[PDB]
Amino acid sequence: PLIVPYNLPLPGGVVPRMLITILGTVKPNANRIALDFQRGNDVAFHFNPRFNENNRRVIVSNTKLDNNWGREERQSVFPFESGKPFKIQVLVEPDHFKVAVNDAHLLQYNHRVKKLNEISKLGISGDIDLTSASYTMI
Ligand SMILES: OC[C@H]1O[C@@H](O[C@H]2[C@H](O)[C@@H](O)[C@H](O)O[C@@H]2CO)[C@H](O)[C@@H](O)[C@H]1O
Ligand SMILES: [Cl-]
Ligand SMILES: [Cl-]
Ligand SMILES: [Cl-]
Repeated sequence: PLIVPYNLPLPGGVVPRMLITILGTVKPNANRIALDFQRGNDVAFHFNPRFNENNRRVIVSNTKLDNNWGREERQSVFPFESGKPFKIQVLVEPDHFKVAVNDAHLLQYNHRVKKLNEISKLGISGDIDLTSASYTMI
């Protein structure tokens, strides 16, 4: 598999109709996964499945500006399974990131970082075997 943490450059930043596809397998006894869409040191979109927060499974989404985390957005619909293969699809739309897991819509995350062309890398980390990380224009 690919080395984790993995940096996927996004040349010239994100743009509407850009589709990012991550394929991997969750480790057995996973604690977390993280996708970090970055604008320099800022994190425009942090997508963070948590397998055991107070014995609950939750996805936390947030933005980091000037080294400070913002207001969390929490999704209790939790499509990831310890030990099992997954597909994350992130479609950039004009006003949000649109996330599907295993071909099922999961959540939208409204753009807080407005300079889309400056969000020029994606960090992939946490308790996975990473199979592939790629992008295409639809
Ligand atoms: O918000 C994303 C960010 O969360 C940090 O953890 C938070 C935690 O979610 C919150 O419940 C607590 O009150 O504050 C913690 C510290 O900000 C994680 O440390 C970080 O990695 C992100 O995932
Ligand atoms: Cl914020
Ligand atoms: Cl901005
Ligand atoms: Cl690619």
